[PDB]
Amino acid sequence: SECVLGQSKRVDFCGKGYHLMSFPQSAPHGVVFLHVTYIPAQEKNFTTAPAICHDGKAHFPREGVFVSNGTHWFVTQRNFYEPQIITTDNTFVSGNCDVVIGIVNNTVYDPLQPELDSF
Amino acid sequence: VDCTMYICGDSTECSNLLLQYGSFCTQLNRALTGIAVEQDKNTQEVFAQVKQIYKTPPIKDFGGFNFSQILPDPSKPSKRSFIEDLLFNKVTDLICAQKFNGLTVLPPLLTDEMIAQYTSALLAGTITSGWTFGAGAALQIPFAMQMAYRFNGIGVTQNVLYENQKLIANQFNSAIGKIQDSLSSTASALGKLQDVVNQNAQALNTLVKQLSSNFGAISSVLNDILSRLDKVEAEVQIDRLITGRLQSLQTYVTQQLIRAAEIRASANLAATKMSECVLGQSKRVDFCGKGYHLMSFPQSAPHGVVFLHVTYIPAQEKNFTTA
Amino acid sequence: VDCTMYICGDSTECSNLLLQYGSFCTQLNRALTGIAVEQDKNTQEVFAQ
Amino acid sequence: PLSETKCTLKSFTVEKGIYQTSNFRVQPTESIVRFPNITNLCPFGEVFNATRFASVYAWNRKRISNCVADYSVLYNSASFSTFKCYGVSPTKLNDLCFTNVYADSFVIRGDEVRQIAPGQTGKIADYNYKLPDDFTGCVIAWNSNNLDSKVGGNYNYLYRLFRKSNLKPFERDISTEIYQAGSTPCNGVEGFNCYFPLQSYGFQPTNGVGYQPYRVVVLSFELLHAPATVCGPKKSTNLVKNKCVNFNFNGLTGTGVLTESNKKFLPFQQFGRDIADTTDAVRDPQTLEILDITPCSFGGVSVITPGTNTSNQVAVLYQGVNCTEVPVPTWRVYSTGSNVFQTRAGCLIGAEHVNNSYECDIPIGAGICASYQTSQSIIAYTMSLGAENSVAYSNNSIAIPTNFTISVTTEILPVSMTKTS
Ligand SMILES: *[C@@H]1O[C@H](CO[C@@H]2O[C@@H](C)[C@@H](O)[C@@H](O)[C@@H]2O)[C@@H](O[C@@H]2O[C@H](CO)[C@@H](O)[C@H](O)[C@H]2NC(C)=O)[C@H](O)[C@H]1NC(C)=O
Ligand SMILES: *[C@@H]1O[C@H](CO)[C@@H](O[C@@H]2O[C@H](CO)[C@@H](O)[C@H](O)[C@H]2NC(C)=O)[C@H](O)[C@H]1NC(C)=O
Ligand SMILES: *[C@@H]1O[C@H](CO)[C@@H](O[C@@H]2O[C@H](CO)[C@@H](O)[C@H](O)[C@H]2NC(C)=O)[C@H](O)[C@H]1NC(C)=O
Ligand SMILES: *[C@@H]1O[C@H](CO)[C@@H](O[C@@H]2O[C@H](CO)[C@@H](O)[C@H](O)[C@H]2NC(C)=O)[C@H](O)[C@H]1NC(C)=O
Ligand SMILES: *[C@@H]1O[C@H](CO)[C@@H](O[C@@H]2O[C@H](CO)[C@@H](O)[C@H](O)[C@H]2NC(C)=O)[C@H](O)[C@H]1NC(C)=O
Ligand SMILES: *[C@@H]1O[C@H](CO)[C@@H](O[C@@H]2O[C@H](CO)[C@@H](O)[C@H](O)[C@H]2NC(C)=O)[C@H](O)[C@H]1NC(C)=O
Ligand SMILES: *[C@@H]1O[C@H](CO)[C@@H](O)[C@H](O)[C@H]1NC(C)=O
Ligand SMILES: *[C@@H]1O[C@H](CO)[C@@H](O)[C@H](O)[C@H]1NC(C)=O
Ligand SMILES: *[C@@H]1O[C@H](CO)[C@@H](O)[C@H](O)[C@H]1NC(C)=O
Ligand SMILES: *[C@@H]1O[C@H](CO)[C@@H](O)[C@H](O)[C@H]1NC(C)=O
Ligand SMILES: *[C@@H]1O[C@H](CO)[C@@H](O)[C@H](O)[C@H]1NC(C)=O
Repeated sequence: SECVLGQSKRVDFCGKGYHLMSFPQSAPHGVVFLHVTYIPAQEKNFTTAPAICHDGKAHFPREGVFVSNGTHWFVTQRNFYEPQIITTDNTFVSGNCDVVIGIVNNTVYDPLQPELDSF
Repeated sequence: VDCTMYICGDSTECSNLLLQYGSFCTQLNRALTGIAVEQDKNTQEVFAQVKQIYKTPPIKDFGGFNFSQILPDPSKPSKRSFIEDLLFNKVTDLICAQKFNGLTVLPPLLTDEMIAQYTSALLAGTITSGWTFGAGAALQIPFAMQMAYRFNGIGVTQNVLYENQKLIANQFNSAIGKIQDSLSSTASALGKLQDVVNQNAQALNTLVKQLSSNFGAISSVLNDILSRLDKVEAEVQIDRLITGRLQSLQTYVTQQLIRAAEIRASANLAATKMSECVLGQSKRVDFCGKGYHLMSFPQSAPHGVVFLHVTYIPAQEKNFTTA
Repeated sequence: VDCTMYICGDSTECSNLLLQYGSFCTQLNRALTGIAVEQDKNTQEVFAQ
Repeated sequence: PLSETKCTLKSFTVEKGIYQTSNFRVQPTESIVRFPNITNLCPFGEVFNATRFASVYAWNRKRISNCVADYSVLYNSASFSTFKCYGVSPTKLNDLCFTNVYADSFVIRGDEVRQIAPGQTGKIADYNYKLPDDFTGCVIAWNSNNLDSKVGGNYNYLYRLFRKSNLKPFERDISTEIYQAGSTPCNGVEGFNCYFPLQSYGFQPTNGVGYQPYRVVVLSFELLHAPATVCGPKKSTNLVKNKCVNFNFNGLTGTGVLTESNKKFLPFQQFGRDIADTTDAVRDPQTLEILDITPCSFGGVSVITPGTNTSNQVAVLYQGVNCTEVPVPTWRVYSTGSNVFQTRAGCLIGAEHVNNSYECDIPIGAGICASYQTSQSIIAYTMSLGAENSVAYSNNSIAIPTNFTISVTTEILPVSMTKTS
């Protein structure tokens, strides 16, 4: 029910790694489950921060995590390195920069501004 | 249990009569061996879930969270944590009498040092890499940042963690202190483990005491029957003892097989809690303690496991009109 | 089940012979008591949540 | 040991594993006997060869104590027509000790000898001499028509013909009050339904065997925790300690490693007991010292073997045994010290201890495992729990996977078993 008819969030219930799907096979007086799972590989180190301080606002990722390649800051999904520019759309604001321990200063792009500037 | 030594002791005269019952002694030894082998399987499936023996960093900068009561204490040869010592001292009976009557206790495959080393690796991987070591390679992440992921997993925005990080850290440290104080004070907390020790000690004491029963023979002392009666009359008396002693072993082995099933079910549950509460964050209600599950920490105990479940409990609710 | 009343009923003559079997009646009463106590545990863990 | 595995598995081929074949036991080196040092011979002659016996209603009893017996002289005499022992074998009786012995003697008809047994009923068993249901003595009887009968009839011997109720075991009743068989009182005189309770036997030498007089002697032996005042003629051996030996203290027979005991026995105590009621300590009947009776060591013999498809070499584990105890099962060629290793599971023999660590191949216990490895030999090692790893944690560093692997893994679960009736 949980591994073949659905996708299970239960850790190690449907094999090692994050469960994708399972296939049943019959065996004599038994069942064989082929569990298909996603295992992350080839990890790289990155500097990280809980929030980005911009214009006195504290920005947090909507989804994902902030990472730096050493010179620039990006936001990326937690399970696959796909870096994206930090913007007002992929981050949310909450409070000022004085409360978050470890907040780092960086710019946050606003896609509305260049349209008005160019128009 | 050496079925032949329990029933007949040193007597060859009795041993020859016991052969007339055939396979019963092999069946009893085989059943008890299967149980003993399953105890190693039960321990392996609960604790050997971690593939590598992870070590904590020397600089324990976990964002204000203090795991010292649950991390290993290097000052001891057992290398157990502070709470693991409390558990061992709190849980841990005619052993010599039992031994002399053909009964024997086999040591577990994994020593308490090895089990403490597994819980150490499980705990070290959890605080240094979150759930990533469960699914594959251990990916380091700052502890406060993985705690922010835990908050997202319970439907709380991650800014609530970072804005209240000092409060959350203080609440955690205080809550761990309450565990330390509680286990240091009360005797009844570890009843589940003590009950297993008591049931198995009582079963062995019952088995030894049955050797004193006559079962209708002129005496319970098998050596006296042989010293006092000739073969044709002795074999009649010995067969009464054999019958009652064999029935005593069958009763004991049958109840041990049933207890083994109870322990097996509990070990399967514990292995599931290790995977779903320690190696991950469980959305299953009340599976990993009351409240919304954040994370769990395993601690070794005598013949058992202790899970410290960390949960978020909402408080100080206010009424609001809604639409 | 009172192991002594089931096996011997009212007879003291039988009860004295039953003592030669030793602990068997205590074991049976103890096992049935453990089952009975577990039925309350089973109900409590389901409903008293 | 490999052949023993093959035998216990009932197979000519054995898969890799540890197999509990058989139990080791330290066998006794020698046999010790310790009876009391009493030289006084027991006076059985004066009960069997008495000139006149007692009337069965008033059966005589003589205590036999503080003496050494020789029951073989009695049993081998061949002078007795009946010699029946209850709960004790006639032949083994001379190899045993008793706390006290009581010799009962009386004369009865040949047809009445059958009543002198445990659980019997009838005029003699009910009203003259009753044996208990759990009697532990011997009953001896012989025809005495040469002594107890005379022409015209001998009336020297009486028996109780009437009684108000049956006698309890070993009870005696010497009362001569006239028995009232009816509702009318007897006023101390004989009459209708009023009869004197004792009747005299009529022993003529020409009477049939069932009516001839028989002399009966009943020897009652009692076995208790008390000291043995009566014992057989076996000579006591010297006493040895700290070695596995058979022993026989006042008849208490067993096997163990007799050792001087620190147990503070009170002056009246003779034995000590285990939970299984086996004797745990004993007082020597000659020196009065206290000795411990720990049993000679035993343990499971587990044979550690790679598959026979791989090699016929095996190691042997003596579970719980200390390596000093294993002698150099039926085979003993293994026990030489060339490869011997004291694991906490027991003495391990024929496996090579190594300081390296590997995954557990064959589990031995207490963290020890064994494997067949290189020049090949069975090695024994502490098992590795896994590869050690420092996660490289930092308060501002994160590792993110730049790729992934799709893994397919197989889980097998039993669902049913064969339906049997
Ligand atoms: C991640 O990096 C650490 C070491 O960090 C280095 O310094 C940082 C500031 C940053 O520049 C990192 O990218 C640098 O690599 C690695 O940890 C070491 O690993 C080696 C084995 O390769 C080991 O011998 C050291 O003891 C480790 N150091 C510590 C402090 O634990 C780690 O391997 C890197 N991880 C990945 C996936 O590349
Ligand atoms: C970090 O990422 C930035 C991307 O934003 C890299 O900067 C670019 O580098 C390329 C050359 O490889 C240039 O052609 C681009 O013009 C750069 N973009 C900007 C906005 O400067 C940077 O090289 C990366 N650094 C490291 C160490 O990986
Ligand atoms: C982020 O940038 C702000 C300025 O935009 C920094 O704030 C200043 O910090 C100095 C001390 O280092 C103070 O003397 C100034 O008064 C601060 N200015 C304001 C407007 O608050 C801040 O320190 C920077 N943070 C980091 C981590 O570099
Ligand atoms: C982490 O917690 C431990 C308690 O487990 C703290 O240790 C105590 O420290 C105080 C002094 O601050 C001592 O008086 C206690 O005796 C210590 N107890 C033990 C068991 O060591 C420790 O200070 C905490 N460390 C941090 C960094 O917060
Ligand atoms: C195995 O048996 C030997 C005795 O044959 C033990 O050796 C003794 O050990 C004690 C300390 O426990 C010493 O005081 C003695 O001097 C030792 N005697 C000899 C002759 O060496 C040995 O300790 C036992 N080992 C185990 C694991 O039981
Ligand atoms: C991600 O990993 C896969 C392997 O799992 C890489 O695919 C291989 O790439 C090499 C070239 O570097 C080829 O020669 C192999 O044939 C590829 N294997 C398969 C199955 O296609 C892939 O290149 C990696 N991607 C990144 C971005 O690192
Ligand atoms: C991390 O540790 C450094 C010291 O090495 C400290 O300066 C910094 O404030 C810490 N950052 C966080 C987020 O705790
Ligand atoms: C009775 O006397 C005879 C000798 O007249 C002797 O052989 C026999 O042993 C005696 N009986 C016993 C019981 O000693
Ligand atoms: C038996 O012999 C011992 C010497 O071996 C002696 O001390 C003891 O007094 C003797 N027994 C009695 C009852 O005197
Ligand atoms: C035994 O060895 C043969 C090769 O000679 C191989 O085919 C077989 O699978 C092996 N079996 C086992 C159980 O090792
Ligand atoms: C194993 O280590 C011990 C020290 O603990 C040493 O005496 C012994 O020689 C070592 N053996 C091997 C084979 O390295």
